[PDB]
Amino acid sequence: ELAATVSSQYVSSILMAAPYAHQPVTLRLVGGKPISQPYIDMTIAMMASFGIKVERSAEDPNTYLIPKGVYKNPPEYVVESDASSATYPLAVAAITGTTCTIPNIGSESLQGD
Repeated sequence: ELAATVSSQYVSSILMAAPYAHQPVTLRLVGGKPISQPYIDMTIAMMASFGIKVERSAEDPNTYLIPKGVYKNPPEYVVESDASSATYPLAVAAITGTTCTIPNIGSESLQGD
């Protein structure tokens, strides 16, 4: 268990190394909607891309049910461009009435920005 008001770096580092624990991990977050929720979602979806599906509990959304295994490495993994930095060239296209494409940020993007 952890505090809901935990730093995003701590909770996500545990998540990455949870599958390599001696037995299945159950990560609980005490409190409300945690401050690190977008980074939790990011880490889980990435873990999913590496062949390990973390599941939300029925009881509450702030307990995550983590498996025990080894990451299935994909042949190719594309890292998204910084979504904040991405706003500037998109804004240029918006303000000038021209077009601009960002070929790695899509609708399934992990970033809030």
